[PDB]
Amino acid sequence: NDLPSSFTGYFKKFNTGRKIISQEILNLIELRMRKGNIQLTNSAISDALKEIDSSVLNVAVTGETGSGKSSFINTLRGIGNEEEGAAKTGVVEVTMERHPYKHPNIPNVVFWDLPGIGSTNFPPDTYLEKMKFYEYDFFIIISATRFKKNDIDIAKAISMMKKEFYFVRTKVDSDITNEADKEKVLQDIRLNCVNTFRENGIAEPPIFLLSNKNVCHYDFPVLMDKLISDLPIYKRHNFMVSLPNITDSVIEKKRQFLKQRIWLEGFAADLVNIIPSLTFLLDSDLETLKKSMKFYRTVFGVDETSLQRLARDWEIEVDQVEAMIKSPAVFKPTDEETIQERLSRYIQEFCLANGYLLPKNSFLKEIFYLKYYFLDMVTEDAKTLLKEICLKLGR
Ligand SMILES: Nc1nc2c(ncn2[C@@H]2O[C@H](COP(=O)(O)OP(=O)(O)NP(=O)(O)O)[C@@H](O)[C@H]2O)c(=O)[nH]1
Repeated sequence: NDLPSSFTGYFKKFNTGRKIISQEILNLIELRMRKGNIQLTNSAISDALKEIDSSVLNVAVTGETGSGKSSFINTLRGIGNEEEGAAKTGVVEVTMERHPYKHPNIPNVVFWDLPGIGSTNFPPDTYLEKMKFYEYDFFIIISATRFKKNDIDIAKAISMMKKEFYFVRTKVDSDITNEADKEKVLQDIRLNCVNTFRENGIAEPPIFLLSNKNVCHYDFPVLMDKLISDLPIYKRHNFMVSLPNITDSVIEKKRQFLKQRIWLEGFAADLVNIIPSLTFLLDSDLETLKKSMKFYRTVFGVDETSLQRLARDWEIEVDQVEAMIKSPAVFKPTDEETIQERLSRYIQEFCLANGYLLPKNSFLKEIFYLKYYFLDMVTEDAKTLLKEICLKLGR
């Protein structure tokens, strides 16, 4: 009801698995706001943001040759096996070495292509030392069949390291085009695998069936969703904005994480008692806003580049695509209206639709209502295009 509750209350609308900050740290903050420690209150918030931003993710991807490591690594990086920078390493092995692949627009996220353990005379242990297992947040164990012994021995060596690991069963689509002229045809895969684990002295483990081709029609949505949950809270935000924008819910989950960061930021910069109006912009604020808009656009796959490589796929004109959404106009110069008049209208619209988000007479600075507005605009666009991207399919 008062400010301290308003601050932590904002996070109530996000279930445990989608919080960008821990409930313990949140209470420690509300606590300081109540004890009257402006030092530690702005300090706490500030460190939580620094730790959230500076988080570096390192995903190890392992498995036999042709299991699907390259395509998985590319699918998460949101790029085609052909596109520039794609992890087009079928049977590299011109070096039985570990290969790193950064995320195109979201650095801090790095996938590692690990040479199958069966391509080296290294025992389950020696292998992970050379591969530097200690450098990874989690492991993606990929298998085409129903997993081999090697896969289990790796997991065992990994769990003995307190590290996370996930069993991903790829090529399911390539196993459906052999039973058509889905149903329990999946149970099969789900069974062979479960029988392999029950064959290597381990309880039944979670398994994620999926096709790199049909990027979002199986356990893929559940996996990505699970990776985020299992990640230490502070590591969530950076890996979440990097995931592929496959479903509305994925887009939405991204907005929810980003809404939370805008909130933490607004409070860090200090609340004000003057109603937002943007009567005077300021060049430093305009530059910040321009970067925020650019970032969000990248994250939701609606930036300039992404729109270009979307027109050639529809044989339409870039400008034609841009007209389909609203995010690209915001900073598009016009003789008819100033960027100030426009931004001013944005704030007014926003606050009339959402209120000020805080108790009476307390408001975030103008720049943050704007950042929320841009966030809504950009997520809607993503859902717009994505939607149109689904009509023109192959079925
Ligand atoms: N249908 C289908 N094909 C797939 C899938 N994944 C990989 N493929 C195909 O299988 C081949 C081998 O997969 P690839 O990505 O090279 O796996 P890899 O694990 O990296 N091989 P290596 O272990 O030797 O490095 C490629 O022809 C690719 O087109 C999939 O999920 N569905």
